[PDB]
Amino acid sequence: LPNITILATGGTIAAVPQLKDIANVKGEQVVNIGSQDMNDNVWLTLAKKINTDCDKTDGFVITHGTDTMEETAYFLDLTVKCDKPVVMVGAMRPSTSMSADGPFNLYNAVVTAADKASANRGVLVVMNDTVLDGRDVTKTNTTDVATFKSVNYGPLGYIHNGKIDYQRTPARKHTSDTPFDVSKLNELPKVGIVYNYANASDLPAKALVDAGYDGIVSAGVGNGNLYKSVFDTLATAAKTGTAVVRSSRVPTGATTQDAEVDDAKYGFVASGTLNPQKARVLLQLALTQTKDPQQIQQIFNQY
Amino acid sequence: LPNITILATGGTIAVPQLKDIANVKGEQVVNIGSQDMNDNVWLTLAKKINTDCDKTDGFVITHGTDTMEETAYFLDLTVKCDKPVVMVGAMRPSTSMSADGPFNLYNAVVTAADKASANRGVLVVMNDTVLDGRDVTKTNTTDVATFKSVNYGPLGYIHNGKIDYQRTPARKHTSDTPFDVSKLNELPKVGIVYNYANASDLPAKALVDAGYDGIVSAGVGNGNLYKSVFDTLATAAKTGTAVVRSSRVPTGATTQDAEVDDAKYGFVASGTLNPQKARVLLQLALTQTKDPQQIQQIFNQY
Amino acid sequence: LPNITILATGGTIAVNAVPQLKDIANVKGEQVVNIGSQDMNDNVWLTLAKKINTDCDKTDGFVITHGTDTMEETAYFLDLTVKCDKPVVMVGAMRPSTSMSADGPFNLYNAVVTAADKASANRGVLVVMNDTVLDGRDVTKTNTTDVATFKSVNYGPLGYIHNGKIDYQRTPARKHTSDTPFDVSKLNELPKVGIVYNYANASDLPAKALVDAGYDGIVSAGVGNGNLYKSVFDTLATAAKTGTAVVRSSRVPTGATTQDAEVDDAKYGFVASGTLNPQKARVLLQLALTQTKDPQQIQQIFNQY
Amino acid sequence: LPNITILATGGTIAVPQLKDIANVKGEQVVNIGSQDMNDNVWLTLAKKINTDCDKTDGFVITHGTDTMEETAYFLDLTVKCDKPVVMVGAMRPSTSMSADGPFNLYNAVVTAADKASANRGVLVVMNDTVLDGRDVTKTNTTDVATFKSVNYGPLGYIHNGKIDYQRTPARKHTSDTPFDVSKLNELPKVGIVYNYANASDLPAKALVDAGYDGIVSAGVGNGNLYKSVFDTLATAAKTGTAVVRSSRVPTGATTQDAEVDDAKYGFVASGTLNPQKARVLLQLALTQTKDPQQIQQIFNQY
Ligand SMILES: [Zn+2]
Ligand SMILES: [Zn+2]
Ligand SMILES: [Zn+2]
Ligand SMILES: [Zn+2]
Repeated sequence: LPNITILATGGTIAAVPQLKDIANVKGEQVVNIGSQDMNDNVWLTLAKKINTDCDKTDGFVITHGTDTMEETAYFLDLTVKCDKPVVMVGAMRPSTSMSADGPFNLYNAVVTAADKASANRGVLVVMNDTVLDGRDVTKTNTTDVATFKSVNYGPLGYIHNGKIDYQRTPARKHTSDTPFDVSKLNELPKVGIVYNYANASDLPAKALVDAGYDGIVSAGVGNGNLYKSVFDTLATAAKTGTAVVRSSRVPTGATTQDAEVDDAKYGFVASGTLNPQKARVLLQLALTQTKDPQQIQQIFNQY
Repeated sequence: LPNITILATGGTIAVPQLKDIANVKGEQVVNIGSQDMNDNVWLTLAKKINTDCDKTDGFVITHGTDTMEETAYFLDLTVKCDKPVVMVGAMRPSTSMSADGPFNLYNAVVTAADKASANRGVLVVMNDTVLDGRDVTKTNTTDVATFKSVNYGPLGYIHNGKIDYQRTPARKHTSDTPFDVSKLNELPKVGIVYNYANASDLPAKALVDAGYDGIVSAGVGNGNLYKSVFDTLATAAKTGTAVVRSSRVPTGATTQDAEVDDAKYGFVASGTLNPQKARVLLQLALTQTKDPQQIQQIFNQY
Repeated sequence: LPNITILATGGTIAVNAVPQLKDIANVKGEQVVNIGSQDMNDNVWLTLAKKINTDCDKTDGFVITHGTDTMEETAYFLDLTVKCDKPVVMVGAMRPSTSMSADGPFNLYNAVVTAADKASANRGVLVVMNDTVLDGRDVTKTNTTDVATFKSVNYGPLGYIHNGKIDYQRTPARKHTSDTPFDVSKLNELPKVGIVYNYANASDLPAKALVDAGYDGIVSAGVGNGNLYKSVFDTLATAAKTGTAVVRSSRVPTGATTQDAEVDDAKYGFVASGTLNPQKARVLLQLALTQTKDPQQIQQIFNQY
Repeated sequence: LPNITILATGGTIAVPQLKDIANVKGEQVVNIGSQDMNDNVWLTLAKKINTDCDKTDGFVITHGTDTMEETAYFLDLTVKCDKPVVMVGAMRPSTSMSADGPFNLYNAVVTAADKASANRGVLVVMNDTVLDGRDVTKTNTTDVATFKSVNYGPLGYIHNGKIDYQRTPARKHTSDTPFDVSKLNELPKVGIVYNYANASDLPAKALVDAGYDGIVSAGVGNGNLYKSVFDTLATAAKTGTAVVRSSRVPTGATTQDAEVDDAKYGFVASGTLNPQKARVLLQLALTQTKDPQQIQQIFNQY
């Protein structure tokens, strides 16, 4: 039986006797916070730990709060260099609740980490009998146990009675096939998100600029459009070094280049299918290699 | 045939079959892209509709898709006209191949002309579907089918100029609301902050220092808040700023008694209202009251 | 606390099993029949509607535990035939009760929460699954294994349930329960209505087999907008002119089969099913056939219920 | 510019901008509405494409939407041309307002003319989306957005004439299948039966008595069968009829080790293939073997 390390970032999500049949599980408490307080330090802590301990286990499961699991999933998808499977898992209902989803979520997550088929597929989020790539996976509902989906290109496979049927694999480069390497970073570049809406104030953007933020993600309207005020600030900020990425508050679909913004004229980067919090993850990492907008755009076209 | 007024806010989205279903008169109220939509367009639109209500049998409003869902909820809360008021746009240029503009406008005029459309609140008509202004949101960046009522579904479908209504909104709207923008020249200042991992409290701090009357939080999950943002909004609520917890999550309610103690902090949960929607209601509420319980009552009724 | 009856048609998706039940209602369980919902049939339907209608004044609301496979069929039948305006709520489990993270227990709690809520009255028969309150007419099973499978795929849910409280925001427009003229109280049998599938090169033999057996009605799971393959059309067009009511529905999972489509329904006396999928079309067709054989009346019924 | 051949199987769905992306030659193979699609059109199409393969750089097949998902998967299993072959249709009449056909065709020609589109099997391009011929199904009755890959999602999206491909299907297709129809005049006879409450066994018994080679069951839930239909189909299996359990449920798989002991009765489970798609593979499998276990392996692979 394979040896699987369980990395915990909060409390239990489940106690699950059926684990014995699949793997020799070992547990470690890495940090203990709710996922709404996730932060850079924990991301570095996690990636370094998976990367260093990679030869010591047959694979990792990370228990994590569902609220920002999509962010941590994508961060590890760009920075883990361990070829073995790294699977993330949460629960939408308390462990003590009726019909708690945790126990079977943790079981199915271990099934995935123990399956040789899951290697070289990137960081995975396993939820509601579904194997999801860390890039496209997002939380779509505030309460539904089925909440995690890949709303653009879909899941990688499904789990029925302990066996995964794999039928898709993502084209974007992940994990050991990416240039990012955080093993020697104690700090990620400062990147913030600003929302767009009718009559949107430019003060949130002006504040991140006056703080010297390395980059700013715009949660645009429609295909990455910006409210006039916010537009002007970010355009000024771009001309003085600040990287700005046009994402969208719209939950599915890409923010494309050659849309309604002349990104070349202003030095802006389009985020494609990466939603704002995910666009932030790539921009942070991108800023560890380059400040140049055309090169940041190439990166957003590749990862 | 019914008389329908079209009020254009753009932006052209040429359709001769209109004259088969209605007598059409057009007016240009303003001329902007909807990404620059703002409080004054909203006030002009509401007052134009209310003032001209009895001069016509229904309204169609052509409008950029980007903020259509915002304008629709506002009109739905402030229009005092019990004739149909139907919003419509296009996802493709009118000059584009297979432009949705023509048929979208045709179906919009059908809906405004259907007497079964009255008393349904302000409507959005896109991709052969009638959608209530409260739940309707733009779910995709480029798809013609982008507009969906992602929590409670559409009100009706249009086929060959016929609407089969099978649903009606339970929330009170239009003339059943206490908001009367008739004598207003500006709306309470309300901004939106995003939550995410490591989120800076600077964007919230800036709105506070500017004396904003309300802040809506695009929270994570069931309206949860990153620590920095939580600390600043909690202070803001104690020194008079109204704060509403919504969620960046595209579907589902931010519920009271969730993971946050709204009574303790003086917060209001938005329910199924997404952040830009919850901003609309919070503005109009801040014209009636500043007390968190009354605003919450409002967010429970409209 | 409200008195709520649980009527079982199969048995245990999870009262000692779910103790929290005690906090919301006074529950009592009756075992009406014991079959798997894939073998559901007319006799069970007649028994349930008769049972619920007779016992209506002896309780404050019914919950029916049911197999998921045909939950959506029984719900619409009860929706058309129950005259008890008290909450009638169906519930199932996509996961075995002995299984890890079984959905049964919380499904049953939420179903009782719905049956006990005074606001659930006058909504017709409900299906309560995955924290969602769905009307018996539009609800359908969308996925073969997901605990989230039950969705109202055309007009959406009626309300959602969070921490034992329901937020209703919608109510179905089609007449149901006591607003219908269907009365099964004295019926021992239902008109014979079968379903045939359309697909490329489809054989007309299934259709001919129902016609040769004197079937009262045939529902076609057509392609696209209730369209019919050549042979099936030829057969069902003649079936109609002979007195066989035929309803054009569609295999397509969402959307209406519309009148005034590619099919001249008036010419052949076809009826368009609207948003009713084939198995739901059959329900209404059967009931329609207890009142009329006339196509124009049947089309009206399909436009009203 | 690439040479692209458009093969028509029915009327027109509409385009001068084609000239800017490809050299377009058109052939009219048949002319039927796709609801009358049949084994013959399918054989004509496969042979057409396998024979003209070196005569062009890509194929576009204009086709009615009704049975588009069936022809798509048949060609996906039988075409040996590894050049792109893209199928396209329209949900709106070419003469109608906002007809989707023109742009549909434009994007189908873009997809075929893209070198990235090669070696992906047969593709269906509708509503700016590139879908694989196995998983694409028609999900709505009238919506232009109707075609979706309901189990695994699309392969790419089309924006301003460029495809962002981000997925490719696992199952072997085209030249990687053992199916060969170059010399076949007819295909094995497979019917489809529906499951529902109180379901009559008469449809299944008609197919048996005609000595059908195969029967696909549109089952309930996880491929389950009504008592009557079970009995008949268990009987037909023993006497040599290949039966496949599919499901009327529009999403998810019919799995082995479900509520049916498939080995005991000689039944085949169809996985994520819906009934009409199960028929495609069951027919083709029947050109290679009649044995229940061998037919199951084929359903696990293609
Ligand atoms: Zn990935
Ligand atoms: Zn409203
Ligand atoms: Zn009903
Ligand atoms: Zn394929």
